Amino acid sequence: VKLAGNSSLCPVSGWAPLSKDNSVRIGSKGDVFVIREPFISCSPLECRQFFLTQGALLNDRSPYRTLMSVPIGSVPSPYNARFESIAWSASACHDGINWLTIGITGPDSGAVAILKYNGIITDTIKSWRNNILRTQESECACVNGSCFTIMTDGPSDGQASYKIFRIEKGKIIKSVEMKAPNYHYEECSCYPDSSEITCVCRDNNRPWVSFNQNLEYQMGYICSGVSCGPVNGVKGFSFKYGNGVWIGRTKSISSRKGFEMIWDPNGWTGTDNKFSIKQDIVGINEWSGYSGSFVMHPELTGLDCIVPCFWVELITSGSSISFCGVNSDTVGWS
Amino acid sequence: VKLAGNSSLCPVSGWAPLSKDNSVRIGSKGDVFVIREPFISCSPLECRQFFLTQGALLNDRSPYRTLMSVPIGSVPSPYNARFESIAWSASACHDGINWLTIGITGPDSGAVAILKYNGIITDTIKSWRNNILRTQESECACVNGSCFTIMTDGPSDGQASYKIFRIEKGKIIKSVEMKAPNYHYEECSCYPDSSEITCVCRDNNRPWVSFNQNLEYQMGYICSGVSCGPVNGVKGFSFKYGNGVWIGRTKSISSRKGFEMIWDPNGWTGTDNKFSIKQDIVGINEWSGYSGSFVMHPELTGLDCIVPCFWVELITSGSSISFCGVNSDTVGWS
Amino acid sequence: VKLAGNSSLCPVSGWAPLSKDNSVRIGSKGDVFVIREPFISCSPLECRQFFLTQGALLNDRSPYRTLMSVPIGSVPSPYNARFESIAWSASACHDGINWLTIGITGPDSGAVAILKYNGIITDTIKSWRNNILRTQESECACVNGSCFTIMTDGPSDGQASYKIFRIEKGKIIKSVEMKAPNYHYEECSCYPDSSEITCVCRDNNRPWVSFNQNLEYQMGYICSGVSCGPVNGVKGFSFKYGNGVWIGRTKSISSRKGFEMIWDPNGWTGTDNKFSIKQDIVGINEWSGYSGSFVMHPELTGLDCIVPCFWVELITSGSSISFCGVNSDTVGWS
Amino acid sequence: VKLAGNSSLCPVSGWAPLSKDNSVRIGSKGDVFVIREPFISCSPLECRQFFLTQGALLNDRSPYRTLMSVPIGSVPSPYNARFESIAWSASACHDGINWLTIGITGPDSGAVAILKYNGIITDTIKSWRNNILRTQESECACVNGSCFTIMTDGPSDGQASYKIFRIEKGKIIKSVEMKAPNYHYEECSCYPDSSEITCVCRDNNRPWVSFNQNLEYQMGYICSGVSCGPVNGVKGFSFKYGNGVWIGRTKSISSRKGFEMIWDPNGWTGTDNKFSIKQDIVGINEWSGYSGSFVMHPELTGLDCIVPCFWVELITSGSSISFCGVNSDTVGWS
Ligand SMILES: *[C@@H]1O[C@H](CO)[C@@H](O)[C@H](O)[C@H]1NC(C)=O
Ligand SMILES: *[C@@H]1O[C@H](CO)[C@@H](O)[C@H](O)[C@H]1NC(C)=O
Ligand SMILES: *[C@@H]1O[C@H](CO)[C@@H](O)[C@H](O)[C@H]1NC(C)=O
Ligand SMILES: *[C@@H]1O[C@H](CO)[C@@H](O)[C@H](O)[C@H]1NC(C)=O
Ligand SMILES: *[C@@H]1O[C@H](CO)[C@@H](O)[C@H](O)[C@H]1NC(C)=O
Ligand SMILES: *[C@@H]1O[C@H](CO)[C@@H](O)[C@H](O)[C@H]1NC(C)=O
Ligand SMILES: *[C@@H]1O[C@H](CO)[C@@H](O)[C@H](O)[C@H]1NC(C)=O
Ligand SMILES: *[C@@H]1O[C@H](CO)[C@@H](O)[C@H](O)[C@H]1NC(C)=O
Repeated sequence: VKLAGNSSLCPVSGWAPLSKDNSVRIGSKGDVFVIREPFISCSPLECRQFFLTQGALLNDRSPYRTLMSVPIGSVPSPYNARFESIAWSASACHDGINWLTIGITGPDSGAVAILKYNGIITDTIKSWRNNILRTQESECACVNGSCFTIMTDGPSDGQASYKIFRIEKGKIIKSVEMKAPNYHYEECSCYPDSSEITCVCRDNNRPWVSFNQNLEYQMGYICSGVSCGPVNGVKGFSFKYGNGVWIGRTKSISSRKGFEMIWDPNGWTGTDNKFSIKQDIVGINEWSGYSGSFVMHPELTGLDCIVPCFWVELITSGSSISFCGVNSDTVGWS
Repeated sequence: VKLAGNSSLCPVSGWAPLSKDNSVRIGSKGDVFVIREPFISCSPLECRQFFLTQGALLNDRSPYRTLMSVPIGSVPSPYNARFESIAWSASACHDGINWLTIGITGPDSGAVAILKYNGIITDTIKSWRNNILRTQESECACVNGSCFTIMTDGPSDGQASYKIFRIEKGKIIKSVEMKAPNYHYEECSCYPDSSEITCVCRDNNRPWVSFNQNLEYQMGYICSGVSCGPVNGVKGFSFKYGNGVWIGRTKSISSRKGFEMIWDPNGWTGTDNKFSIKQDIVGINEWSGYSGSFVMHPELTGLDCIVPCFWVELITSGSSISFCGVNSDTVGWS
Repeated sequence: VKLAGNSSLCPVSGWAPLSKDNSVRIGSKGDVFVIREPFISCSPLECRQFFLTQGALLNDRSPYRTLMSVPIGSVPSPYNARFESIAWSASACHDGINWLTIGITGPDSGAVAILKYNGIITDTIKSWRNNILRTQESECACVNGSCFTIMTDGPSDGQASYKIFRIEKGKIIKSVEMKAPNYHYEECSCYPDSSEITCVCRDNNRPWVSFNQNLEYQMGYICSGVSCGPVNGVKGFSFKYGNGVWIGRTKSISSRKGFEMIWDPNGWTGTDNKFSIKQDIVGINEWSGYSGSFVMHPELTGLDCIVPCFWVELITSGSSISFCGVNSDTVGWS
Repeated sequence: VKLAGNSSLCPVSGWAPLSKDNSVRIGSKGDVFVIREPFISCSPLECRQFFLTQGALLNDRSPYRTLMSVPIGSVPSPYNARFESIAWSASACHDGINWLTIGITGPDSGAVAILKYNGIITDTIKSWRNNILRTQESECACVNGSCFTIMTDGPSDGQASYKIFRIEKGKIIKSVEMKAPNYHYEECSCYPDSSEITCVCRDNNRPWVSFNQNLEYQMGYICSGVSCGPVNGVKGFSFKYGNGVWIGRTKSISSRKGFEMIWDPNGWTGTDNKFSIKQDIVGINEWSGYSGSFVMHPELTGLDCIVPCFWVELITSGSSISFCGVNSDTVGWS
């Protein structure tokens, strides 16, 4: 059954915990992979943790980096992981029928993204600008059988070319080049919402792009003080609810420490720095890191809306915690 | 197919052995988890052993405690366990369609129980009295699609608030607060019987509560000398057969050593100390520990009644043995 | 689909190799169980190797001995084995619907055989003569939904009571006590043949018993010089083809070394020591050990007859090799 | 659903990467098999890596060599491998219903190939010339329910007898002896193409044989300078596209180093040394080794043609990389 993704995003009052690997304690004696850049994606039946490896075990870009996956919450061991693809940069999602994965491998000056569908190579995209072809490093968004992704090529400290793609069963059917001067969109975190795709990216405040299934797009910055224009970096995410926005961020402004969720009822379009709700995901005394979003579709949840969820990488990579939104009572987590 | 649980409990003449992990011998060289608070629950297809971990392996409350599970009798290893939830206290059962799990995580003065259904967060209950929100640590009882649980909040040496809940597909639909002065109901072991729920709890003799699907309840103590009112502690269980009762207990009165089953034909309502049958589960020369009950429904057994079963934790935790009732000839086990 | 077992046994011209574990080399570094008394049994879908353990790993009667199993040819490791039952003596077979297992546990002077069906305890048999209740240590034979087994109780150096049982879905429905003075039937290896059960046992030459589904029985010795009456020991097997017999045996008469199959066209009823075909399974320079038979039913093979197969334990236990009959060209194995 | 294999071979413009085990880094600490002679074959649902073992783990002809398999890309560990057969030489393929495997075991002067179908022994072929019976060491080709293989018996430095077989459900139904003086066909790599079988073998330039389903055959050498007659060795492969040929080879002429694919539009029938496309699979500074082909049928890919793929063994054996053809843009791999 093909995923629809016509349903609006579910409203939430707070976030509750979903999963925690506990890999570092297990790998001190047992056999556990040293993982990097993990992300979570969900199918109609199960949620899984995808990660890039180097082939190294704990307590032991390159041609040897591969993409592997395990059931959410399981230890990423050589005896439980399922191979997906070869890549030093990768993304993945499910279209309701099978897994779609995208993996970039090859030369820095000639990288090729190999598109696989259900384990079979179906298509490839070659580096247009010949400068580190790279992708989302997160879940790709599927609406109506077709999946969408954002890919970049060029410099991480200047202006590089961006393209938005529409993929059907592993094939690229429609692509556009964005006209977005002075914008920087790396490591985009995307989710479906009422048949549209909304993405919040890393400006190396947060830029966003949104688009329809014909790849028509609009852009700007999240206006919230937590300018509607631009004001290094870390991957992150934000959810749009009308004019309100949920912004995930660290607690430190000089280091990647702590993590909190802030609800700003007018932050999408307003520039004020007022907010109503602040919940705590990670204490300021603990290291956090990169974060991103993923969703649980109605086909999986049994609900009439799309449930937003997110993950935080606790820094290679040591652990990956994740949370999902609820409309019931939840407390701050240290 | 939704579990019914209208069928009376099966009569038994004695108990026969079902399972034994043998984890300590295997973990001296291999990779085995250090487990705590195990319990057994059964679905229509399989029985599984649930346990709480700390993430530590053998021969190597907290934010890192998780609930995991393995097929009954298997070694609880990092390579075979299936993640369930995050909790320092937890319970679980199957409604005939999917798994329902309840897991309490967060602050001692602000704990939240996260209710999951088929891996998806569906609801949450927040600490009403702000004092160590805690649950059954056993199998929850499902009658007619809906599952029942007993949860407490307050002091373990005084009077705390109790609530009885009815959960449908992960949602709390009906709850009541018990009016039970001078009663103490911790770590309740519950089973379905003829559409009713019967629970025998820890008074820190044995108190019990029983209730219908509208959460109307009655209570008292097991009268058996093995008072109908009250006379520290350990989790345990007891089965009701009209006025007769099967009581599980240790052999020592000063220590948790040995284990025996005693059948008292008039013990539910009578105060005499006479019994007819005594079987031996654990020798007095061996350590025993916490115990509890679980059931095997007709949908699993092919029978016209519910088969009672129980487990004993052999003390963190080293091993978990279990037995089921039979009406055939069985001998004493040392 | 219930197994029929009406089909005669398949004729063979020689034996070809099926499986070999190679566990000793793998367990010198990895995690492998120390196994004892293995045997092979087949379901309509797969063949599996059953074994008894002590819970010990390599290169590290009792209450701790359990029955476990792995897919045929796989290493018997703690991470791949599936629990079956608790026993210091056990047998198993498949009825076409589920697994039936029989496991004897408890006191030497009060042993109970616990009958399980599809993981559920269904019945028990208690020691009639109170002397080491013990079973076949092989595959049990299923004809027409019902499975048959032979169990003994008493001395291994004198006369003990034997019983033949018919089990349906885990329940004992029909049993008989054999009147067999001066016969000794331990560790019987049984197979179905044209709706009848034929068993060749250990006399501690080879005695046999055969019976129908109403448990009517006949007995005698295999007459072959390789007397029709009696002439310590080892478990073994033999196949009946009219008046001809295939006898498995070691090559040494003073030690358990070597293994060969001998085809004697008139050996079932004749006392001569002439044979036509001798194939070699194990060289005389190698240790062999206990052996037994199992079968592959039409529901598994797609054939119109029952294919005979056998296994040899290479001596606790180090390795288990197995072979199946063919009508094509096969050579001697050293 | 029986595989058809009537569809022509898919045209390609270049090769993209599919899989890479990364076993050497994982086995330095964990439990990984020392593998030899790997090959890849695909079923309608999944692709798998088959290999021969000795039973030895990393960092620890014979009667102990077995054939085992794991999902493509997974580490070949004792805890994930699935047993197939006993052999010091073997081949395998899928007919659309089940797995067909062929395994040669026994004496150098009396070897027998045991044919298994779905785990059951169905037939055997005995050494006609009594000189190291040996097979393809690759995927066997299935067209229309029936599978084809090429087997040899005799000297590796002179003239030996060859036979072509047609196998249906594990049975040999049709075989022919080739009349091919001065030809040498060892370790043949075969693929289906438009209902015909085409094989390119090792001459210890490349000889080929092709045949129909009635086992009528034609032969010659690949004419390309990269003579139509003959001009030690290594296993390899080549794909035929009309008069054009894709030839895989190493970069060194004195050692097994590097790997490249060359497209010669007239190389099947022409003797010129001109080519149009050269892609790089392995750098000349890296060791390569044996290579071979396998295919992905329409039943697996969803396409209207057969997709060619190949593997390279990186030298016992350390790693196995594989690639599939695409018609999209792909770059050279170092
Ligand atoms: C969304 O799609 C489903 C499936 O086609 C349809 O039943 C439903 O009416 C649509 N509308 C929404 C937003 O639920
Ligand atoms: C969804 O896909 C179907 C099948 O291609 C198409 O007919 C339908 O119009 C699509 N809907 C949208 C929103 O594009
Ligand atoms: C119990 O429920 C089943 C299923 O609805 C029904 O067939 C049966 O009559 C009921 N009564 C009992 C106690 O068996
Ligand atoms: C069982 O559930 C069904 C469906 O909700 C309901 O109609 C029925 O009355 C329930 N029976 C009981 C015992 O509540
Ligand atoms: C055996 O049983 C099968 C299934 O009932 C039947 O079709 C067949 O005729 C019987 N006879 C034999 C010996 O094949
Ligand atoms: C086989 O079992 C069926 C069902 O019980 C019975 O009707 C039939 O007569 C049995 N046949 C034999 C050989 O007993
Ligand atoms: C190949 O076989 C399929 C299945 O029988 C058939 O539909 C098709 O027309 C045939 N022709 C080709 C070459 O596609
Ligand atoms: C394919 O097999 C079927 C069934 O045996 C047969 O009828 C058909 O003629 C075969 N086709 C070819 C190409 O041999």
